[PDB]
Amino acid sequence: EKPAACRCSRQDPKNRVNCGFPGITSDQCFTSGCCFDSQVPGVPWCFKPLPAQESEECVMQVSARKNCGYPGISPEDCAARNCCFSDTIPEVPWCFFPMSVEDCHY
Repeated sequence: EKPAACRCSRQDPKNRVNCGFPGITSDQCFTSGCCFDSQVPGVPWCFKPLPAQESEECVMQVSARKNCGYPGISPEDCAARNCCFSDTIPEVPWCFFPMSVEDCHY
């Protein structure tokens, strides 16, 4: 397995949750469909990803979607000349800015 780097590196500042085991390495953590950072000492190094779209372009939790477009806009038209459009989760900004990074890692 292997999701992405933004799904690990750009995870969350303290999730108090893990998706691996104490003493892991990484690959084995990235092969279990889980992510691994460790960057944060003490907290859970091995955790889960942060998917939010069928395309590794959005990626973001209910809060990282800022709020590009409007909750009144629709699909197609959104991505038309707006930003990401993940309505998968109602009650949030579907039209949000793109990760616009790529400086993520494992």
